[PDB]
Amino acid sequence: PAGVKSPPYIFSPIPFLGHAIAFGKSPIEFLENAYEKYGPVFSFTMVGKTFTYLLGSDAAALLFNSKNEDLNAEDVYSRLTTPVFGKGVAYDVPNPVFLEQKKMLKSGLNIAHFKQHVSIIEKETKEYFESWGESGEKNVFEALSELIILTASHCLHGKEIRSQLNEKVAQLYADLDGGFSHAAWLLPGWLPLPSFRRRDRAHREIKDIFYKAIQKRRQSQEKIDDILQTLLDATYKDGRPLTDDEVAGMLIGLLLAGQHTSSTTSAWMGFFLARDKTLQKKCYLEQKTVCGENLPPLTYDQLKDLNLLDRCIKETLRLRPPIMIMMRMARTPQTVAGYTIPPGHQVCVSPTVNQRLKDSWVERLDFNPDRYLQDNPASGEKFAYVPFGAGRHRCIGENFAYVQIKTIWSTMLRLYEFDLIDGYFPTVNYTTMIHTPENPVIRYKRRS
Amino acid sequence: PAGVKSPPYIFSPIPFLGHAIAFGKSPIEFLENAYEKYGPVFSFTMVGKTFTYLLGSDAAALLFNSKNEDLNAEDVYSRLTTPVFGKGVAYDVPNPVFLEQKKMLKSGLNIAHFKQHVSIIEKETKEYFESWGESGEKNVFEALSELIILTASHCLHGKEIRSQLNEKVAQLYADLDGGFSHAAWLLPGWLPLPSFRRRDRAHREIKDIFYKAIQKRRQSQEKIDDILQTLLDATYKDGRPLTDDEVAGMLIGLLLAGQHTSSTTSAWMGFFLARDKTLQKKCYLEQKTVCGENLPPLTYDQLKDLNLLDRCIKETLRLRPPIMIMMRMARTPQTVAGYTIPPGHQVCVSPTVNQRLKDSWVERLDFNPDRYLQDNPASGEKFAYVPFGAGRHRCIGENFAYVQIKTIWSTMLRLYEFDLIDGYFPTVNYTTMIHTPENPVIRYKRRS
Ligand SMILES: OC[C@H]1O[C@@H]2O[C@H]3[C@H](O)[C@@H](O)[C@@H](O[C@H]4[C@H](O)[C@@H](O)[C@@H](O[C@H]5[C@H](O)[C@@H](O)[C@@H](O[C@H]6[C@H](O)[C@@H](O)[C@@H](O[C@H]7[C@H](O)[C@@H](O)[C@@H](O[C@H]8[C@H](O)[C@@H](O)[C@@H](O[C@H]1[C@H](O)[C@H]2O)O[C@@H]8CO)O[C@@H]7CO)O[C@@H]6CO)O[C@@H]5CO)O[C@@H]4CO)O[C@@H]3CO
Ligand code: HEM
Ligand code: HEM
Repeated sequence: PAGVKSPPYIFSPIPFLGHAIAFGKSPIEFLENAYEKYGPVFSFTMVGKTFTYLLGSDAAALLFNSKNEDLNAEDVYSRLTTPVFGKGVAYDVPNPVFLEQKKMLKSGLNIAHFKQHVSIIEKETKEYFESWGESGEKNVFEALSELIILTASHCLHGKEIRSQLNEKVAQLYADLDGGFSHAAWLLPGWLPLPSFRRRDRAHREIKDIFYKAIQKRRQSQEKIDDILQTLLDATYKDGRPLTDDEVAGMLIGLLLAGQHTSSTTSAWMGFFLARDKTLQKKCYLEQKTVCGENLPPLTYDQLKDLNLLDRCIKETLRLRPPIMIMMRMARTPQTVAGYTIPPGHQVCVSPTVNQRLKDSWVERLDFNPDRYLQDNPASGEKFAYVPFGAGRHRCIGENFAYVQIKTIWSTMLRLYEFDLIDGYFPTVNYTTMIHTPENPVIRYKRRS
Repeated sequence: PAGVKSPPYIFSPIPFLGHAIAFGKSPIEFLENAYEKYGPVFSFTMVGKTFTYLLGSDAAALLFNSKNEDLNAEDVYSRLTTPVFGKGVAYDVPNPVFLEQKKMLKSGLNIAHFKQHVSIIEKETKEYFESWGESGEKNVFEALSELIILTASHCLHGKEIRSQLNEKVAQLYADLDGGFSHAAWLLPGWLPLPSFRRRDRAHREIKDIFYKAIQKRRQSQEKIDDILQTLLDATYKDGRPLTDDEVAGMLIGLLLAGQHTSSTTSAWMGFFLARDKTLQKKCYLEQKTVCGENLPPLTYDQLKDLNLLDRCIKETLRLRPPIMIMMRMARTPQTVAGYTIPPGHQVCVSPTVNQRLKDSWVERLDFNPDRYLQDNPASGEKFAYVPFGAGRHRCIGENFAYVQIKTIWSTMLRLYEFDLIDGYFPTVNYTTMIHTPENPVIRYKRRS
């Protein structure tokens, strides 16, 4: 015991902003260079706050094993940066409660339901891309996100709600999250802020569609077995059932939480595959090898066996995780790689950086889905590959994501063959709140 | 292994000087406050250089056990700050050689010679203070240093040289060291500096008195057994004898090295004793108890048994060591209390601070020579009480010092009884190069 034995602090010559600019410009590069000079654990200032980063699996442990009362999640957010769910749900309530609601939702996303989803997803994907004609050059990112709002609406909300979803309602979801929770690092909690009228309005409006549908279901009670159901049935350790709000709130939250994350990932995979033409063909041939030369309507059980397409996703998520930082506020001193983190610091982990770390991953920057066949830190280490989180803090909708993407990409990979427009592989765009692919226009043509 | 894992660095708002002012104003206080905030090992800037301090016995170890090629002694000095010896001796030569010359000198300061000294010292002390009359108020510091130049000249140089020492020659010794080596911390090596004409002159002049006397001895070779002799006889692991210069150089060096150190200490003890009147009387009664009621001419063997007077010195040296910093330059990385000291840093230890450390010494700031009877860090720990240095780096003339002081103080304690002028206990004066007692005028009267 001595006093100051905290992690090395990187100084900035810019009094308040600190490193906010360098980080804002290119965070992964920033964080890598920092690792090289200061090791696995270090502090620095951005926009008045002190951040302490945990790099590599060993140190990343502290966050992944933490309890929300030592390393706090709600503390990280502003009225603006709070992830959108609803009143009385998620960040609007105490953690223990939020945890319970995630439980309820998790039990909703099960093998039973997934089986129903696969065919819905495939039908939607099939119908959507019909409008793409025989060939052309179009924005896959924009397509994929326009689609995923349909597919995920259907699977997670049920056909009553999905039927009500015209492009006027789709437009309202766009209003809902401008992606702000990804920007929490930049905007500190203390800033004065006006009401976000556009958001609060669309929420009110969308929430109202849910009331109308929670109505219809609670009346005629037939054989409908969807996520919506699971929820209505569910109750707390209370015994108390979910109010109508809670139901809509956590369902809206759920769709959003998965919306951008998925389209990012989907588009990126699309380009990786379009760049390595061999690999693309290969998991197209695996479509026949596994599913059968005639290409039947898709099933959940085939998905379990599309092992290349599975590694292509896994590998996409390694090089392009849609959630770049996981972030918690120190409320009680913590010990990591020798150091003590004083309460006050925002403790952070970067999926992107851990998954790319120069002394763990061979060929760090390479899109090689075969790497998971040899040895790798994915299995080798506890927390080197953590795109969905890890320990106590893992994404509830991990599995649905794999269902949704795999289906969509299969279906897509069937209808079309893809490649880059002029050898142009899309560059990362840090300028959107959630990192998007720069100019994601893709060339496609009918497959044979 | 990570890169930056050096001791905590204390920042200063003054670009070059850094802490030179705060330290210059009151170094012990500075260093204590630093220990409280940063622990036993910490860095800071003074006058362009980086100093790393080792506080407490555990860390102080690194310096005391070091080798001059890892932690360098010559690197610490300027042409100005170099301790004065002579050409071809001490800092003017490589360390191994200097070490050999210290050896030669150490074997000179032995039990045989000490026995001769005691009576010389006592005679000198007796003769000197005769001019003080029956009572008055006079400067003991000025007296003690005027005297010690006589006593130590006699003992260390021999009566040939001591006879030549009139106040014109005494004045030349004053010219020799203005005490500058104590200021090394303040004046860095890189400064442009003119020749120190006054010094170089007095050295030349004093050195010349030595030639005349090395002459006389090397001629008629009779029964004279003094330190001077030991030297002339001595030779290196070479077999090579000491040149005439080397002899004068190391003898001059020797006298100076002990000159100020001793008078500081003597004066301080004088005031400690003058403030605690009980204690003074007590070791005056111990003068009879041990030496005999009639008070014979003093002998070496009685000195060995004046155990209170011995602890009063020991205790004086604890609270007022004349050498405040021991200082070495890192030439190869070193490890202390977890940390790595990069080559470049001036690694430092403070006798004063170690000997006062708040969590080792009970009653830290108290003049209580009895503390060495109970438990204490003096014996308790390896390097808590290190006024003469320790490990490989210990003062060769430690013993002679105890002889000289003990004798002088005995003799003094006999002739007179002392006390403070108006309850005024002299305050430390950091403004002289070597820390002196502020306004060291003392009241004395004949003893009975
Ligand atoms: O003890 C303090 C400090 O010690 C640790 O820092 C270590 C670090 O790991 C190493 O890198 C190295 O430090 C060197 C550093 O790397 C070099 O860059 C350089 O540092 C210079 C800066 O680059 C430069 O910007 C400038 O600093 C100015 C600041 O920009 C400016 O903000 C202000 O300083 C005040 C600060 O505003 C404020 O933060 C406050 O600082 C305290 C911190 O809150 C706190 O983190 C801690 O700092 C530790 C740190 O945790 C360790 O990692 O205590 C701080 C007080 O010490 O107060 C400041 C008031 O001055 O203005 C300054 C200019 O004065 O200059 C510096 C250097 O001149 O050089 C560094 C060494 O030369 O080693 C250390 C080992 O301790
Ligand atoms: C595209 C791949 C996805 C990735 C990489 C991803 C990543 C993450 C991460 C890192 C977390 C935070 C874990 C924590 O700190 O507790 C998280 C939380 C969450 N995920 Fe995902 N996710 C993805 C898709 C989805 C999908 C499809 C859904 C919906 C079915 C979903 C629903 C949620 C919800 C409700 C949370 C909690 C939200 C919060 O606490 O703010 N995710 N996700
Ligand atoms: C009054 C009490 C004294 C104290 C507290 C004291 C303290 C010290 C210290 C701390 C050192 C440095 C040790 C090292 O780093 O190697 C030293 C060196 C030395 N001492 Fe003393 N000393 C005292 C008296 C004397 C006396 C009386 C003599 C002469 C007989 C003497 C001769 C020397 C010499 C020649 C050196 C080496 C000088 C150098 O390396 O610069 N000292 N002393």
